[PDB]
Amino acid sequence: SLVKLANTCAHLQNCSKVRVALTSIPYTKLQLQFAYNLYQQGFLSSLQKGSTMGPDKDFVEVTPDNISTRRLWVGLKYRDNKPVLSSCKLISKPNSRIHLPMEDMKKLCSGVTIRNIKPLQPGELILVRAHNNIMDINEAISKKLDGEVLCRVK
Amino acid sequence: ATLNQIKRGSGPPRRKKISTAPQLDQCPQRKGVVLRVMVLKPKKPNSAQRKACRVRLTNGNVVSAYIPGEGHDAQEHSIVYVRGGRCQDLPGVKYHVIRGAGDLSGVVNRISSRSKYGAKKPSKS
Amino acid sequence: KEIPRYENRTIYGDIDFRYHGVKLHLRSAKPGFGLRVNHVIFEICECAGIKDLSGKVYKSRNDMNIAKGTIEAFTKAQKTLDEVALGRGKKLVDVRKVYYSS
Amino acid sequence: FSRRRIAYPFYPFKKLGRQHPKKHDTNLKTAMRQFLGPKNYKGEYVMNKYFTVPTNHVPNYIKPDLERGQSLEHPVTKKPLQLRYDGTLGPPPVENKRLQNIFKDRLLQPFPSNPHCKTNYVLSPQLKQSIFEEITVEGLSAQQVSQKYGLKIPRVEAIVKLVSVENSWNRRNRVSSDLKTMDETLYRMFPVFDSDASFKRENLSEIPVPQKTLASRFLTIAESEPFGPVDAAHVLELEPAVETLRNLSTVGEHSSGHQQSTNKNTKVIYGELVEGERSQYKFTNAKVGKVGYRYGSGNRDNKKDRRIGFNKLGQMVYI
Amino acid sequence: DSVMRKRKKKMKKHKLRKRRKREKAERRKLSQ
RNA sequence: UAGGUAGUAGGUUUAUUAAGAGUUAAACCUAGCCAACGAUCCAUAAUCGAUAAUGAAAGUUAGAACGAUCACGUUGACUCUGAAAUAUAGUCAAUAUCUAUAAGAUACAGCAGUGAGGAAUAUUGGACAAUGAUCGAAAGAUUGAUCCAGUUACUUAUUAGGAUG
RNA sequence: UAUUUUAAUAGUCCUGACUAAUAUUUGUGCCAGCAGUCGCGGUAACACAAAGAGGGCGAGCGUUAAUCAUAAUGGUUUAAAGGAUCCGUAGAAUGAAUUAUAUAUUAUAAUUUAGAGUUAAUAAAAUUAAUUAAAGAAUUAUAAUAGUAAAGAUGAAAUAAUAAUAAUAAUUAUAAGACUAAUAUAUGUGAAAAUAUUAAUUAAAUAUUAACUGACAUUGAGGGAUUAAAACUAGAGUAGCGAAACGGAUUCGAUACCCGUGUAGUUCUAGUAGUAAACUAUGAAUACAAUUAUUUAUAAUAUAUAUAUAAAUAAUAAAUGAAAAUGAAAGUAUUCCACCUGAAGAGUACGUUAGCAAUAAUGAAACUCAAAACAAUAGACG
RNA sequence: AAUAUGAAUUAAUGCGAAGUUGAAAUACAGUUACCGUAGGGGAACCUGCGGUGGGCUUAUAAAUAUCUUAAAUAUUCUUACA
Ligand SMILES: [Mg+2]
Ligand SMILES: [Mg+2]
Ligand SMILES: [Mg+2]
Ligand SMILES: [Mg+2]
Ligand SMILES: [Mg+2]
Ligand SMILES: [Mg+2]
Ligand SMILES: [Mg+2]
Ligand SMILES: [Mg+2]
Ligand SMILES: [Mg+2]
Ligand SMILES: [Mg+2]
Ligand SMILES: [Mg+2]
Ligand SMILES: [Mg+2]
Ligand SMILES: [Mg+2]
Ligand SMILES: [Mg+2]
Ligand SMILES: [Mg+2]
Ligand SMILES: [Mg+2]
Ligand SMILES: [Mg+2]
Ligand SMILES: [Mg+2]
Ligand SMILES: [Mg+2]
Ligand SMILES: [Mg+2]
Ligand SMILES: [Mg+2]
Ligand SMILES: [Mg+2]
Ligand SMILES: [Mg+2]
Ligand SMILES: [Mg+2]
Ligand SMILES: [Mg+2]
Ligand SMILES: [Mg+2]
Ligand SMILES: [Mg+2]
Ligand SMILES: [Mg+2]
Ligand SMILES: [Mg+2]
Ligand SMILES: [Mg+2]
Ligand SMILES: [Mg+2]
Ligand SMILES: [Mg+2]
Ligand SMILES: [Mg+2]
Ligand SMILES: [Mg+2]
Ligand SMILES: [Mg+2]
Ligand SMILES: [Mg+2]
Ligand SMILES: [Mg+2]
Ligand SMILES: [Mg+2]
Ligand SMILES: [Mg+2]
Ligand SMILES: [Mg+2]
Ligand SMILES: [Mg+2]
Ligand SMILES: [Mg+2]
Ligand SMILES: [Mg+2]
Ligand SMILES: [Mg+2]
Ligand SMILES: [Mg+2]
Ligand SMILES: [Mg+2]
Ligand SMILES: [Mg+2]
Ligand SMILES: [Mg+2]
Ligand SMILES: [Mg+2]
Ligand SMILES: [Mg+2]
Ligand SMILES: [Mg+2]
Ligand SMILES: [Mg+2]
Ligand SMILES: [Mg+2]
Ligand SMILES: [Mg+2]
Ligand SMILES: [Mg+2]
Ligand SMILES: [Mg+2]
Ligand SMILES: [Mg+2]
Ligand SMILES: [Mg+2]
Ligand SMILES: [Mg+2]
Ligand SMILES: [Mg+2]
Repeated sequence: SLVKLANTCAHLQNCSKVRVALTSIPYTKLQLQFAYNLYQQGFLSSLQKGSTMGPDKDFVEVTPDNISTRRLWVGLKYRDNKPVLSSCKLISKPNSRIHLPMEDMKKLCSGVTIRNIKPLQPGELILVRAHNNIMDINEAISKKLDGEVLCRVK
Repeated sequence: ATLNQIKRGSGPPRRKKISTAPQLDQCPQRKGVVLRVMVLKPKKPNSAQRKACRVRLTNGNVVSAYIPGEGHDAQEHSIVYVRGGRCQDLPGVKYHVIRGAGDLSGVVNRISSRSKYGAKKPSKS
Repeated sequence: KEIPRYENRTIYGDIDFRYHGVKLHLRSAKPGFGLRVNHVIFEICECAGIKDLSGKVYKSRNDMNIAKGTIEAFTKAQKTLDEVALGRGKKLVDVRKVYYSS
Repeated sequence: FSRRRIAYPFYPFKKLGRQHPKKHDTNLKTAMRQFLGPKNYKGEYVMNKYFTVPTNHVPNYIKPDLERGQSLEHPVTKKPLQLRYDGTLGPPPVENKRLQNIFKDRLLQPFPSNPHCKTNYVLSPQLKQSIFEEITVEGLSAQQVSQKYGLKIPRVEAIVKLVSVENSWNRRNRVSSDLKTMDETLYRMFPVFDSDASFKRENLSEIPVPQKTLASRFLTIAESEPFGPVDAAHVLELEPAVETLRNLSTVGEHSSGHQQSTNKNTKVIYGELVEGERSQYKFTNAKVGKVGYRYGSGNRDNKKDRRIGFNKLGQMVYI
Repeated sequence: DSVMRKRKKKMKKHKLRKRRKREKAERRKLSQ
C-alpha cells in the first residue's frame, strides 16, 4: 500500500519537526520492512511491536482477535540540535508507479536523472521493492535484482 | 493540476509569438503604391510632425508606413518597398519604407549610418 | 558566518531551499566546472570561497532576497559528511578521494 | 561602473606639464621614455636593466611591483639609477629592500600577475649525451632513464631523437658559428636541470583524470567496513589508479613491456605489377556493413564545423 | 476583484442593457 | 461538425484473380457497427532518417541540401501487351497553341532559355575523358544521365606582410 | 670571381541604461528628428545632425522575415482562476491486512476485520421537509358615544384630509390582508438556497454496546434533482409597504435624495425559467502534527463532582505565505473533479440549444497598448 | 448544400488631442458601495425587492476591604555553631 507508506512518511516528518522521541505507524509487512531498513541504516533508535496505547515490553502473539489494535513503535534520533531524519518522501506515487531496470538504477546512483527522479544525494538512500522485499538501491544493484523505487529518506 | 488533467491537455502555455508584420505575409518586404502622403501628430507626450505614407501592397491590403530620414520625395503613384518596424509614437502605423528602394531616394548629404537610410559612400579619394 | 564546503570547492550534494518568494535550486559541480550560477550567487560564492557550482533561481528573482537565501542555504540547508555519519551511526566514503589515495 | 581608462602606469612617474605647443607628446610616451632611458647613437637603451640577457643561468624577468618602476641601472655597476630634479641620473637616496631578497619561485616566474607559470629547466648537453648513450649504446629501458633522472618518458624519447638530429647536423659540418652563439646565449638564459636536486625533478606519478573519476560518488557503509582504492575501482568501473600508472609506463617506445603487433591479422592482397604500369593496388579485406561510404550522410561542407585535413605531402585537403 | 473592476463591469453591463433595450424593435423585426 | 453508417456490422453460397476479405457482381438471412479518451463532416499539409537548426536535456522547427517512401508528368475516364500500367502508351472527354485541314500535331513538373508572378534564385556553355544506362557477335553508335566549366559573397574554409620604427 | 624581377590602401554598426565604448566641441531648440524597452529634443541634448576620440563584427556589417532557447524543479481567500449545492454513471482514475502460486507491484485462490454498511437493545432531541388545524398584538376601512378647532409631515411649509357631520384624539362593534415579541445565539438543523407563534400526521437525522457483512470504498467528466430576490403564464386576494406615473418641496436647474395619491409587485394554488457579493470571495475525501480556555455528550471512581474520551468555538507554537493572515488548515502528504495563463475588445458578435417572454448555457476573432493587479509602508485629505 | 468576395445605410469598438452638460466613485465622497433583477432618465445615474461587507470587532469601569505578641526577639550574619 503506497497510500499508507506516504502517510507514514508525512507522519515521521511531522514528528521529527516537533521533536518527539516515540511514534506509531501501522502494522503491515511493508511498514515493518520499511521501518527495519530505516533502523538498519541508522534513522531509527529502536523498532518495537505494540498496541495502539504503547509498545509491548513482553512477547505477544498477534491474532485476528487483536490485529486491529496493533501499531509498530519507532524511535527517532536527534543530534547536535538537528533531526537525523529530516525529509522522507515517496518517489513512486500511487497514481504513477515507477519500475526501473537495473541499469537505470545504476544511472541514478551515478548522478544522472531517470524518469524525472533526482539522483542519489549524499547521506541518502532510495528504497526499492523487488519480489515483495524492500532493500536499498545499492543492494538491488549488487544482487542484480529489479523493482520499483519506493522512497527517499534523508 | 492532476496528472489525469495534464494528459487531458493541461500544461504550461506556449509563449505566443504574434507577428508584428501581418500584412507582409511572412516576407521581408513588399512593393506598393503610395495612395497618399500624410503628416500625423505623435501621441503624448511626444510632439512632432511625422511624415507617413499610405501604401497599397501587392497582396491587396493597404498599410500605413513611416518615411524615415530628413527629406523625402514620396508622392502619389510612387513605387516604394515597405518593410517591418513600427513608429512607436504614432498609433496605427506598423511599417517602414526602405529608403533607396524604388522611387524613394536616399537621404541627401547623409554621412553617418548611411545604409540604414540609403546613401552611396562618398569616395573623395 | 561559517559556510561548510566540500573539499573547499563546492557544496555537499544539492540544495532546494526556499527563501520567502525565491526558490533556490543549487546542485554540486565537477572539479573545474566554474560558477555557472546567477550573478548574485556568483558574487556570494566567489567571496565565500566556492569555485564550482550550478543552479537556477525560480519564482522571485529579487537580488537582495536571493543573496539572503543563498547565505542561509549554505549555512543550514546543507549538512557535512561527518555530521551525517555520526548521527547515522554509519560510514560515508568519498569514492573519488579513496580511488586516488595511496 | 565601467569606463574607458588609459593604461597609465600604476607606479608613479613624472608627468609632462607646461609644454611647447609644438611638442605634441603624451603621458604614456614620457612614461616609456622614463622607463627605457636614453637611446644612444647605436639605438641601444643601455640603462634599462632588461636590455641585456643574463649569462649567470638566472632568468632576468620583469619585477615592476618590487622595483616600483625603477628599471634603470648602470650597465657595469648594476646599481639602481633614478631621475632627479636636474634631469640627470644617479643612485637613489635609499635602497629597495624588496629587490634585495627574491624567492626562487619569483625568480622563475616571468609574469608578475600569474604565479602559476614557471619556466622549465634546460638539460645540460652532458645529460642529453648520457641519456642518448644509455638508451642506444647500453640498450637500457627509457623507463629506467626516466626513473633515475626524473624526466618523463616522452621527454627522454625527445632527447634521444633530438640528439640524433644534432649528430646528423654535426657530421655534415652544417652548424655554423652563428648557431653555436645562439645556443651558448640561450643556454645561460634558463636554469640547468640538476638530477640530484629533488625539487627540480619532475614527478613521474602523473595520471590523466578520467571523466568518471571527476564525478562525485558517495557510499554509506558499516563504519567498520574497510574501503580501499580497489573497491573504489570496482564501484567506479575503472582500472585501479596504480595499474593505470603501470600501463602508461610501458607505452614508451624504449620502455619495457611494449608491443604493437595487434594489427597483423587482416587479409591483404597486393595486386600483380607489370611493365609500364604507373601504380599498384592493395586489397584489404573489410566486412560488409563496416566498409564503404554511408548513404545519406551529413554534409558539413557549408557549415562552420566542416572537416579539414592534410595528406602525406601536407596539402590542405577537405577530409 | 476590487471595486475598480467591479465598477468597470457594471458600466459595461448597463450600457449593454440600454443598447439591447433600444434595439428591441429591430430585434423583433429581424426575428419575425 | 453531435450524432454517423445503409454494403452499413456480421453470417451462408456462387463468380473473377495465384489468393482471404460486402474489394467488385448476384441471391437469402440476422440488426448490427463507429461515437464526448471526439464519430461523421470541413479546412490544411506530400511523409520520414543514422538529414539541417536549436537546447543541459525531454523536446521544438524545417523537410532546401544527402538518402528513403508516396503521388503526378495540361485535366478526367476506359482498353491491349505483361507478373506488374487505369502507362509521360493508346482511346475517349476537356483546354490552349500551331500548320499540313487532317479520327492532324504539341502541352518545357528533362537541360539551356523566354514572358508573367515575386523581395528573391543561374548558361539558350564543353565532353562522353572517368561512373553508369541503351543497341550491337564485334568494330563501335547514342546518352542536357553524368563529369566539368560560367552567373551569384547564398553558405563554409584558407589567404589577403613580418622585424624595426 | 654571379646565376630574373618584385609590391601590398576594408567596410559596416554603435558610444544614456539594458550593452563594450569619458577627450572634448559645434548646429537646431517639443522643430528637424531618433527609438528593440525605458525613453531623448520646449537653451546642459552623453540619446537628433555632425567633428575629434573610442568600442564590436569583419569580406563582410546592418536591417527585415522567421526557427530554437531564455521559468511552470506553477497556481485558484485578498492579485487570472473552485463548479450555487448535492446525488450518481464511465473513468484506458485511486483505494484494507495475512498466506500460497505465478508470467511479479500485477493477477488468481483461501483466510482476516482497522474502511464502508445492515439489524436489535440502551440513552438524549424535538430540529429539517411536506400537509393539515389553531394563537397573538397591531395597521387600515366602516359605524356609534361623547367631545372640540384644528389634524398630518418636515430642518420649515404645501401637496392629500377639517367647524357642509364637526375633524384629530379617546372608548366600544364589524371585516380584511399581511406578519410573527421577548426567548435569540439562526444557537441549532439542512446538500445548498433556507430555517425560530403553537399543536398534529409522514419521512430523515446522534452516541454507546451486541451481532451481522466483508473492501461492498473516495472522487466523479457526461448526466440528474433542488436552487434567494426580481421576472413571466392562468386563477383567488390586495390591509400595510411600494418600481412607474402624477402632484408638493430644496436648488440656478433636480428627470433624486424629503412629503401626498399611490398601478404592477409584494399573498395563496399550478407552472416557466435555473440566475446572485448563490461568499468561509477557501470543492470532496483520507493519515498525521504542540498548547491553553469555555460549552456539549459518553463512562461509574465517588461520599454529595472530581477523573478520561469525542465535537464546536476562541487565542496560539511549529509550518506556510507577497504579506494581511490560516492555524484539524491557507501545515506535513495522498487521491479525484472544476478552473487560470497580460489589459481593453468581451462573457461582446455569429452559430446552436432551451424558454410564452425577460433571457440562460456554449462562445471567438480583428484593431490598440506596455501596460494591468494584490499586500503592506510613510504622508496628505475627510 | 457549403464557402468566399461586394452591398444602400447603420450598430458596436479602439485610437489622438479635444470643448460642451452635469458631479456618479474614492473620506460618513456629502442619499453607504456593490451583486442579481424590473422600471424610469440627455449622460453619468435614480428608484423598487432580496443578498454581501469588498463599513461600523471602528469593540475599553456602577464604586468602596480586615486583629497579635513593634522587637531585650525580624531586619546583621561571609563556612561554625550544627
Ligand atoms: Mg533584480
Ligand atoms: Mg557602459
Ligand atoms: Mg478573482
Ligand atoms: Mg445577445
Ligand atoms: Mg420577416
Ligand atoms: Mg466472400
Ligand atoms: Mg461491394
Ligand atoms: Mg449484394
Ligand atoms: Mg473530429
Ligand atoms: Mg497542397
Ligand atoms: Mg518531424
Ligand atoms: Mg512538417
Ligand atoms: Mg529533398
Ligand atoms: Mg500516371
Ligand atoms: Mg505545363
Ligand atoms: Mg490518370
Ligand atoms: Mg497525352
Ligand atoms: Mg526548365
Ligand atoms: Mg539569392
Ligand atoms: Mg561515357
Ligand atoms: Mg568566411
Ligand atoms: Mg541612428
Ligand atoms: Mg546644445
Ligand atoms: Mg542609442
Ligand atoms: Mg548622435
Ligand atoms: Mg569620427
Ligand atoms: Mg572602427
Ligand atoms: Mg522547460
Ligand atoms: Mg485547493
Ligand atoms: Mg463553493
Ligand atoms: Mg464564482
Ligand atoms: Mg463502524
Ligand atoms: Mg381616531
Ligand atoms: Mg421572535
Ligand atoms: Mg452555527
Ligand atoms: Mg457542503
Ligand atoms: Mg476476500
Ligand atoms: Mg459523489
Ligand atoms: Mg456533474
Ligand atoms: Mg431571505
Ligand atoms: Mg398575476
Ligand atoms: Mg405608504
Ligand atoms: Mg414616493
Ligand atoms: Mg424547476
Ligand atoms: Mg455565476
Ligand atoms: Mg510563527
Ligand atoms: Mg506550499
Ligand atoms: Mg496564494
Ligand atoms: Mg449570456
Ligand atoms: Mg510609453
Ligand atoms: Mg491595497
Ligand atoms: Mg495629516
Ligand atoms: Mg457597407
Ligand atoms: Mg459625489
Ligand atoms: Mg454615495
Ligand atoms: Mg423615478
Ligand atoms: Mg446567502
Ligand atoms: Mg468605504
Ligand atoms: Mg473594515
Ligand atoms: Mg476574524
